[PDB]
Amino acid sequence: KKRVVVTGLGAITPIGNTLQDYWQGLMEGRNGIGPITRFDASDQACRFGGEVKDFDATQFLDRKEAKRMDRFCHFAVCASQQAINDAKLVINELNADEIGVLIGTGIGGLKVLEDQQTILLDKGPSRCSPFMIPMMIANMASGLTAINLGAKGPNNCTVTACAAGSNAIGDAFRLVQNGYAKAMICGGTEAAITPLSYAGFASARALSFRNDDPLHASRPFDKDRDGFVMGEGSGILILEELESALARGAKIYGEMVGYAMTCDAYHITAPVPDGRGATRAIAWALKDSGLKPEMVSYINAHGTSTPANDVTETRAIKQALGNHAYNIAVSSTKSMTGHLLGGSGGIEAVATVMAIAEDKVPPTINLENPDPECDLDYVPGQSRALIVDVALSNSFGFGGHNVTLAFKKYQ
Amino acid sequence: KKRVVVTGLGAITPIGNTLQDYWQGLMEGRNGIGPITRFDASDQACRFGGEVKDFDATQFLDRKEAKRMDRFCHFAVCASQQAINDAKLVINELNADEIGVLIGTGIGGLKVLEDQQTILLDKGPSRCSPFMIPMMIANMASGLTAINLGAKGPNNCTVTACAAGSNAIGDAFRLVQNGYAKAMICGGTEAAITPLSYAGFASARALSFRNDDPLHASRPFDKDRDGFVMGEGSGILILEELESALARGAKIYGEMVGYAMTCDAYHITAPVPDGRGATRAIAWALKDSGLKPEMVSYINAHGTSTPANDVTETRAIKQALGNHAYNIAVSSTKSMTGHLLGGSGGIEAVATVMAIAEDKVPPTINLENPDPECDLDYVPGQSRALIVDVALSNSFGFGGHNVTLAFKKYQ
Repeated sequence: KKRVVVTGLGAITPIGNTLQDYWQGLMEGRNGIGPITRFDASDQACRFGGEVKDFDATQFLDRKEAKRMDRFCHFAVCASQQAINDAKLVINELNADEIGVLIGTGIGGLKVLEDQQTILLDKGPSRCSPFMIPMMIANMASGLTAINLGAKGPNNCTVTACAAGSNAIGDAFRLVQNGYAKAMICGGTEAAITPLSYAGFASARALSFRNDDPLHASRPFDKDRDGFVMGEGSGILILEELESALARGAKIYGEMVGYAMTCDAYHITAPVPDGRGATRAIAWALKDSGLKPEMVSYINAHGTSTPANDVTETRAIKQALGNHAYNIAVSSTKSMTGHLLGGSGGIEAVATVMAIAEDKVPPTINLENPDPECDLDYVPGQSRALIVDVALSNSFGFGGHNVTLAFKKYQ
Repeated sequence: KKRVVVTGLGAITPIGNTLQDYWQGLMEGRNGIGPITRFDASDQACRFGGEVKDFDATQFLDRKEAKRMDRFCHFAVCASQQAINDAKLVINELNADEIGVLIGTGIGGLKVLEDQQTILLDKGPSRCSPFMIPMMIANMASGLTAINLGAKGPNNCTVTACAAGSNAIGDAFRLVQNGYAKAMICGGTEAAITPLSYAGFASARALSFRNDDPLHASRPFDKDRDGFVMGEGSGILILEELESALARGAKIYGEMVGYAMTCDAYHITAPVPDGRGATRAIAWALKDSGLKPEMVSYINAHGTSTPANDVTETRAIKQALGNHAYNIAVSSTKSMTGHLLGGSGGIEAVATVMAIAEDKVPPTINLENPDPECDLDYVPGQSRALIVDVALSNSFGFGGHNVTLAFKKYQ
């Protein structure tokens, strides 16, 4: 198996529109949650979320191209450009065939779907946009990114809800490990802060309804948590075969070493009580990496701030790491960014890789009183200096997908 | 690398609701195209398609469960049950963790999206169904199938438009090859015959507009083709590690041996003129299989019946196989079933595997006068007896995804 290193990172999030701003935000416990402005949410059960602010796609994309793509693609393409520039990776006719793209999303172009359905009902099917399909479908993020960057290698798209970005990075990792690509632009993206998305997640009673105090709604592991807080954005990584990376003197953040996927085959949205699947995902990600649980330094938890997830995940971490679970640092950055759904795995992988390189872990803000069963060190309040030798990123998404990614310092 | 054999097949299509009926239909050149009945298409530019007929999900699924899932999931779960029964694969607590699910789709639960958006606009967001999200998202096919069958292994979902089902099978193939699963229930599904889907594809001028003669609208490689004809359904394969399959005396249709993915990085919906990406996908699928082009016996073409695809694909086959391209059989089963989008790769993989085991290839019906550039043997009119030692299945989907799967007789 080829070794795979992370050579570039890009991010557009509710707390920063660049890698630097995003990381600084995480280090300062920046809060990206606030009242919804992208649409009139006055008639919604949840009226706040984590929106990307001060972002203009036309600053980075050709005007006509930007006009012909949805926001979820704006994020993916722009975050990918960031990653490529960060990596200083030059893509030309000579290496284009060995560089692919794998960007996942959970819902894709919902905005287009809503706008077009509204048109269909009001003006008739003949008035619908001829660009509806190529702007709406989930794989457009990967497709448009490849066209923008000139990547002609494997181009795929994983749609596994909250785990979309993690599965994308994991699958890209395999492509490089198995020699099907020398480099992969991968991660996740989501721009689902829309009336229908909010209506659906609110109806399912999945979203926090703390409209009176949006700044403290997202509180992973806290006893008073009442649902996740949606966010939007994209996180992208450049995974590269070690020899190729070294040959060009690539910047190296760390090495990706493990990936595991399991399924509870229990319930479509509710996690299994004993957290068996999540436990196995963590245990197998470690086995895939040839690492013992005691080697883990930090875990960027899924920690969505829902009653069921946070305690089940804590149980899984404790079952997978044993007593060592109490000797590591765990934190949910969703406390600051909100749950980016398909994009969560992307920006969280970015945060995890940065932690490995910076020896600093982001906090779980808003955590005041954790449930008795959420008794680990969740790095509450402020970021903390810590030697991060091995770090995991968890994604336990709706649909029953349990995914864990493992990274470690490059040596 | 572990060897992977196909031990089970399932299919729900416009020409048959079971593996047996689907194959018999293909062998008889059965036409599954007709006027739309699932909705009033009187105001649509295209008013026909390939619908699944006489299918009642409640005949195979628990009533409450069936009610809580969209048609694209009905197809996936039921076709998967078919495949498992065909394979005689018993899934229990002892092997559940080594059996996963990977079912792709191109659009997922569009029907739910349309019904709910209509409700939102007419009654307000508070009236939207609490089950909107878990019935609409693409990964629900894989998730619900895992729950129904008890599969606790890797559960993923590839959404790459026309290539969704092929990428799903290809990715599942890698999981078994690399030891991450002993068996995988994989394929594709689609149930996008809806007002909005038709409005979008018609607006893009992608669909055939031969409303006066629907039975002969889908005519791959024919000089008078004018767009694809949408179909719905699902095709599922059971991929299994060879030793495990032999140990239980599994039925073996053939061996999966190759998978390749490339990207034109050219246009989001239009194929590159020289068909370079498609050529490389075919060439690399063969290299992945350790097979020379001269070994190919049959190719189940993507052949969507669009002006651009059919000629570009023919060019790609000729560029990849050389003179041998004129000595093989090529056929597009979409001529009979229509283009199932995300489900196309699934039912076409089913047809390809059956061809290997039956030594018979399905025809490209409706083909009367092929363009001068579409000069291969497309098995027009009727099925034909032919020794099928090696067979490929092509999927060149919107988004720039070029995928080729390779199968061969098990020896």
